[PDB]
Amino acid sequence: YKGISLNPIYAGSSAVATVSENGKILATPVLDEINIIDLTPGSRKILHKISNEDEQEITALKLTPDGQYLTYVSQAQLLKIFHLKTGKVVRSMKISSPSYILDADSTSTLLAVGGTDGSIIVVDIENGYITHSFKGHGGTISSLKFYGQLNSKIWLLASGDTNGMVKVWDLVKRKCLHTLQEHTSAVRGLDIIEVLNLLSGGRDDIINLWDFNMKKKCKLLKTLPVNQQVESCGFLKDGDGKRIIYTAGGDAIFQLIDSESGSVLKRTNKPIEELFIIGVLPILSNSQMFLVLSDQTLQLINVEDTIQVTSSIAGNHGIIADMRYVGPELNKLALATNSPSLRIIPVPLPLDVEIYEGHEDLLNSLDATEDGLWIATASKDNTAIVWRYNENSCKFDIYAKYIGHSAAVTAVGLPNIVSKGYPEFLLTASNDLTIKKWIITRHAHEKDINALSVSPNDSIFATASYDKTCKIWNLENGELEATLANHKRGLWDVSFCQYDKLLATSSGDKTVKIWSLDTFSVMKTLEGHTNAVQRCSFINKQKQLISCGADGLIKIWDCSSGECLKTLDGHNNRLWALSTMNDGDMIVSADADGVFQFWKDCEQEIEEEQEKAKLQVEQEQSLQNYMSKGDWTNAFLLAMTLDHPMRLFNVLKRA
Amino acid sequence: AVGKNKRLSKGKKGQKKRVVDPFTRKEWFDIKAPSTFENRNVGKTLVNKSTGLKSASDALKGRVVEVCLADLQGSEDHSFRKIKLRVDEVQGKNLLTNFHGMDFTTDKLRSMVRKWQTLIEANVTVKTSDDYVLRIFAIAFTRKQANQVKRHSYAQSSHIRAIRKVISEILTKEVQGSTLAQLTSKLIPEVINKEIENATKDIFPLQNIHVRKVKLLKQPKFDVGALMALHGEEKGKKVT
Amino acid sequence: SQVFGVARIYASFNDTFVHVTDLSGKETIARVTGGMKVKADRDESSPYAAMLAAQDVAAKCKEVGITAVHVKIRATGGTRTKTPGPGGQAALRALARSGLRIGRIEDVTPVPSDSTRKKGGRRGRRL
Amino acid sequence: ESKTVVVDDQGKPRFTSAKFESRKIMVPPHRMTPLRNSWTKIYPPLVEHLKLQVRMNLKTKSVELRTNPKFTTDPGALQKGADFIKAFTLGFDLDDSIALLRLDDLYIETFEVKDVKTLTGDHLSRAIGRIAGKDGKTKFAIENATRTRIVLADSKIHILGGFTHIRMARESVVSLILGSPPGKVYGNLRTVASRLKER
Amino acid sequence: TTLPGWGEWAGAGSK
Amino acid sequence: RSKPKELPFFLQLSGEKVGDEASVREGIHRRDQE
Repeated sequence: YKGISLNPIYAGSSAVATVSENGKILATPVLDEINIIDLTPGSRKILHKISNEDEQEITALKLTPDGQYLTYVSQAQLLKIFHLKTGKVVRSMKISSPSYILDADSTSTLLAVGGTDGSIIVVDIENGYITHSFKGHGGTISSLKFYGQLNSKIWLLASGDTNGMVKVWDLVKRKCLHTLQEHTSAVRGLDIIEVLNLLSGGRDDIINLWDFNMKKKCKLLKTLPVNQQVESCGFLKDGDGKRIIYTAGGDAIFQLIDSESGSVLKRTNKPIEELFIIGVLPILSNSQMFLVLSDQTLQLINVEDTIQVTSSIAGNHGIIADMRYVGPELNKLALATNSPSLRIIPVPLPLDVEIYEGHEDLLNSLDATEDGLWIATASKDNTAIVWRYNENSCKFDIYAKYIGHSAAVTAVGLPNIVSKGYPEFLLTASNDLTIKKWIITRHAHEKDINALSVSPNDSIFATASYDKTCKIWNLENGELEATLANHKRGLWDVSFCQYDKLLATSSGDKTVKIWSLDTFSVMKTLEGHTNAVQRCSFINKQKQLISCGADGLIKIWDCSSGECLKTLDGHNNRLWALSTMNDGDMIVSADADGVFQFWKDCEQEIEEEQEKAKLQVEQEQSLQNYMSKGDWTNAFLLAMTLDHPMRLFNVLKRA
Repeated sequence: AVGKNKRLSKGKKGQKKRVVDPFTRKEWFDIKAPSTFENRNVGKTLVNKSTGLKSASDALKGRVVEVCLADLQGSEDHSFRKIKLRVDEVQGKNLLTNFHGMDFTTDKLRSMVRKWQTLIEANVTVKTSDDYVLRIFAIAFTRKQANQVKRHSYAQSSHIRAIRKVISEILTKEVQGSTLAQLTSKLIPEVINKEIENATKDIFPLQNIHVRKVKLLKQPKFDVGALMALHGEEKGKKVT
Repeated sequence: SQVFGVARIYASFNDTFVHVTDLSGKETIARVTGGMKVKADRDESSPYAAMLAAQDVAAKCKEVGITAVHVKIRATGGTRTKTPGPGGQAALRALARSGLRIGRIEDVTPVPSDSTRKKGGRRGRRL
Repeated sequence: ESKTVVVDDQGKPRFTSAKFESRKIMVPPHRMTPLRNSWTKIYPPLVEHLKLQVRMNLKTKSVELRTNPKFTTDPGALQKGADFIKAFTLGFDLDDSIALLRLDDLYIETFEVKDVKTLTGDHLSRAIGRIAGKDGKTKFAIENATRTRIVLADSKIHILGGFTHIRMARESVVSLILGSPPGKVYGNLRTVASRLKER
Repeated sequence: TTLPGWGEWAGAGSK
Repeated sequence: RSKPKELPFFLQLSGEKVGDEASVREGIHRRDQE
């Protein structure tokens, strides 16, 4: 089978990705690697991943405003500076202190690192030698800031202490110019603005402004409060007169406020997501911003009381509960993750995500229509919201909503929708036995209900659970038809065979049972797995039934056979989300990891087998006719290609 | 174990994404001992957040810290000693603290335990002049004489009960005569056990006479002014 | 100067808990497990598990920014053994080699003065 | 270091380049007597190969070890010396405590007869005589088999050595405590010594 | 029988 | 056919020679001669 793997981009380590001044570039830390991606409109690709050591994780990394170097500190107290052109590390040297803040100048010659011990260093970039070391304050640094003019002879250095003090140094004098104690918390945001004036964001409430001179002339220009914990801050020239102040603060709120007045001028949005904006990557020339967010996401922003976001990209789809196919074109993918938003990805490189937040808790379960436009997302919140998507311009409508029962709706199922697209009913299942069926209500499973299954003819419904029993009933009523009543240790998954008209049960142990809908009996039993199948799926061909597996693998058998046909082992740890496109019969699998794989059979292997056998036949007959006629050159060529030593030696004898 | 052959259970069916940012939402708070100690500035604690000042206050009032007198007073002779305190009041990243209890270390107790002598314990129950209900555990050992030819040093139960009564009298008298901070100052230079030693000097030669443990049982009503006094007012910064 | 942590190390017979807390034991800094460290069921009491655990919690401790630490081991206690383990010694060596400034080591194991009957029986508990 | 900026091409600036720790360990006097007796060979392995300051307060019956930062930059050495003195004070011999200093994977386990199976008085006496064997012969057999070292106190039993070695020795001595006859002990002993010699 | 040790700090640094 | 014919203090042992079969299952001089 062909298999296409997609990997998590911004995963694992909590180190902010860096870009250059151009937007066609980015570099993310996964748990041990820094994967660098060229970010073009459309042609977003990957250059290369760097694989220094899987033991240590990258503490921090920095990419200069030109795509020329990557300077990164791993877990060990040492920096590695990396040439981007050659794709090779330039230098590496230790620092004896875990660094956390890396500030490069706009010019690509000078960089500074600062960590926890209090001492920081400024180092040259083109030659990795420390220009000078500042002992700094007696506190863990939280932010750095430069003042880079291209043609001048003075550069500045502001430190953000964990204490409420900024130490502005000289660099051509290597002298602490001023020490301004104003905050009560760590200075997370820093900014140096041209005349001098100064800005400093302390995480408690504060955005300080300082009138400043190289001499002793420094006082408080102003101080600004924000209704959040400020994570980063700075200036923007839009509004040349009222030089606006941008503030990326904890509740994922990126405000634009005035310098002259304390009033806000422009907020972005109030996210239902309770996600910390882990920073902003400004451009300040393209009026573009990259709001990097603790759900490993980035927000393209254009700047001129809400901000219309320019774009949204993900860098991770970490833990995925379920995969679904969206669109009559079947190109979008519904991602039921452990996040309170259905994630839409496209089927193909960094793929932008489309997040739909309908509830505040994670998507417990998912179902969708074969004909596209209707979705049903059930949360760990007690809601089960049924959605219109429209195959035109990407609208998401959550007009349909079920308050349901008073428990976590662990499952939602739909057999068929009317041609009006008017949802008739949904079957909602919970962690407890508050299972019901809600139009646009039974009690069977003592243990937790594990799975649903829809009969495609809108006839019957079968449900697996942990108490080794599945229930089959009529869809229109709540009257129970029958019970599959037995297994060893539980049941994980059920699936209806429509062209075969059967039932499949991934059990709680390492096996699967096939049930005839006629006899209500064990039609077949399938073994061969190790720990937990958790997903028994029907192939589009309705012969090669698939089982995923929590050991991290895939194993497939013909339904009529009972012997496992093939086995794929792409994922590492587990395997949770499993789906299949039918028109192109493509198996799609997602583990607990952020890695993913497409799969598809091809009979071209059989075609090529026929062709190579044909070619063997033809050249064999050519060799035999040569053994008749002569042309011992061509005969010997054929004998070498055929590895026929007797005939070859005969050719040599004749020659 | 999280191995691939670790057999799956119910367990991590539904989990979450590590986005809480605990060490950024948390806040360090320096606790500080009463004025009876040398190094009052010892130890900073982390408050979970800052939006709930109420939560900060109740958590810091529920904090029961412990320290040793060695690191408290710079004299590492009192490494075996250990006390518990509790932050009673807060003031702008600085937290007033007050005494709560006392004990030794188990290895000290074990080393003091020997095989050829008798251990006596006194467990008195008392209330101070500061109305702090308290329970005191003290211990001592039956040493031998310099002239002792005997392998052991064992005394009569009459001596045991007499010395017990003597000790408990000493404790009750001294505590009822004392207040809380006065008891702490008495507690510091081990003078009380020396007093008991000079009292029991006529009955029997003893050794390793030590107050083992202190148990706060009840505390009286709240007095922030008294706490500020025993520890040793504030304007703002004109934010605009 | 320095800032101190509370390195409570439970040395279980078939497990290792390396939990660090802040002052008063309330702000729980980190917590880790031997089997989680090395994903095996025999090796949940492994000195190697102790090594990797101490390295990782030292990484977290230097991450939050705590430099010095008082470390308090604790055995099983109860009616069981009250002597900490070779996993505890391994973890102690590994954290000392991690280099967090050790202020003071303690063995705070819950010792019964006078307990109840154990689950052993009249002939013995194990083997 | 003087301070002057060099403006390179493209206006780029150019510069040029510019704790003790201690541990304390008590000692009981019955262990202090051979400590005083053979103190002379104790410090030469450590002060020379580990560079660790030693003091011994006979006033406090303890030994102090201080790492100097310039004289010593070795993280686990103070810890290793602490393990060394712990093993000796627990009752192990000088050479095996030095062996613990040579290696780093030598580990100690102590346990009690009342922790495994509580016994009383003369039953405990007969059990100690059993687990000792005639003139420590069985103890020597265990030590030679598991390549472990054993210290037999009143109830505290200390076993030094490798992890699975002291594990096997623990299983064996648990059998002895529970009442195993020494012949079947010897059978299992040569069995486990056979597989351990084969590995 | 002069014993570094019991008397004062016996170490590689000083005495 | 005629040429004539003819300790460290801190030892280094591995997890099989010592009993660290945990590290064995998790397993992960000619230069000096030259």
